Amino acid sequence: SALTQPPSVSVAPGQTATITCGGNNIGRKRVDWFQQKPGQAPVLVVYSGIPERFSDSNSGTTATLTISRVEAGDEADYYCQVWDSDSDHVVFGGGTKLTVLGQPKAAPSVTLFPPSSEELQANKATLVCLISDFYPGAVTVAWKADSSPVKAGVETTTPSKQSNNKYAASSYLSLTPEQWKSHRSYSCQVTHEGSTVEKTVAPT
Amino acid sequence: VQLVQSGAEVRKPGASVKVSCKASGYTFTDNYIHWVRQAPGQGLEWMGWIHPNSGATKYAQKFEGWVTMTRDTSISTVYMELSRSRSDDTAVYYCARAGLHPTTTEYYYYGMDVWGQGTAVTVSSASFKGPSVFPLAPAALGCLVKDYFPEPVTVSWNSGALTSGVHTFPAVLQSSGLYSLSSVVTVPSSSLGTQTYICNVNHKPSNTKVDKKVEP
Repeated sequence: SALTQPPSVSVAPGQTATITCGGNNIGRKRVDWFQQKPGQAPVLVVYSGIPERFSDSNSGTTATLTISRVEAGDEADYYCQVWDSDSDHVVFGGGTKLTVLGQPKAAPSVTLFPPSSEELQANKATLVCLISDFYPGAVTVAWKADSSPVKAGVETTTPSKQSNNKYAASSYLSLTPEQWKSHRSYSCQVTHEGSTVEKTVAPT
Repeated sequence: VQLVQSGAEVRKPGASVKVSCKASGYTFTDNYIHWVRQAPGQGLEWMGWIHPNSGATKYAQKFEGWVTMTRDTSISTVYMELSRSRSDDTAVYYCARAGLHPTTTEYYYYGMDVWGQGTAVTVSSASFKGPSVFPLAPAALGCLVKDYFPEPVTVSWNSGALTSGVHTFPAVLQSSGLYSLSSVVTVPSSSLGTQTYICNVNHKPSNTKVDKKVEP
């Protein structure tokens, strides 16, 4: 009474993507397939001659949707469902994050701002590390202060894509004002694909 | 045929939410209507269906007892309220219609073909708060809207005059339950002192809009 679906799948454009939905005794059942582009509601997929990119195929044990000639507009999550006549549950799949790796790498530009002067009048401090125009998505961010890493209060965003179709994220480091004026300098050690960019600020 | 759900919902634990699904373009009593629920950044999960003609209810295993699915027929709409919500019920709820007709006589279950917009319901124990906007001095400028709820704050620069380098970021929800976001706009270094930039953070739910200025 369960359906297995792989978590991630990466396919180059124009190639062939093969998503699997593993069940049991699913030969008689016809598994519907869905496509949920991020944000929007999932749209039910519907299948020389008339060329067909999507082909819904089932084979008794594991039914696999095959995407042919992968386009950039196919990058989305794909789900499978079926009616369990035995238990009367419509069982959804885990969803497969189809990632189209056609875009090339791009080093992340990092912008860092110190605590605002008006912040400190409220007896609170908040630094801000801004990583923009990164790619693909790895942005391990580490906070070092006065030549020592600071992990207390560091809060970082989960990466989310942007209008330019490059992924950008942000990281905040709440601090006490007396501590912020004590140290000599701070740094946002952001690591990306093995390469690390670092910006430094100081209490002026 | 298109389905229209209710507006976005933001309620504290203990308050009830009601998501209405309106159906237009077919004989309302024709086919079933299911209610798939999507958690924040997770997979779809079934909640159950309701036949608008007979009015019967078939609930999922973990959604029984606290989820009541009604029907109206007169207004041709379907509901799915959850009395006494909880902090783990924050999710985007979807209604769907079983419009797909079976391709075989062996498995006569109509598949979901028409899907609603998706009413993003947010349930959390935090109280409403207004964003305190601070200026981020410098090339790149910046702004900081700190500790606010509920989403969204709409940030633009110079009352819409500037769109070149603005990159208002995504909010980073803190442990306290209050969101926080920043907006940066790269302006030429020669212009500082010859141009005034103003954050236009506007937060409708807290009725707080402030046009704070970024200055060196």
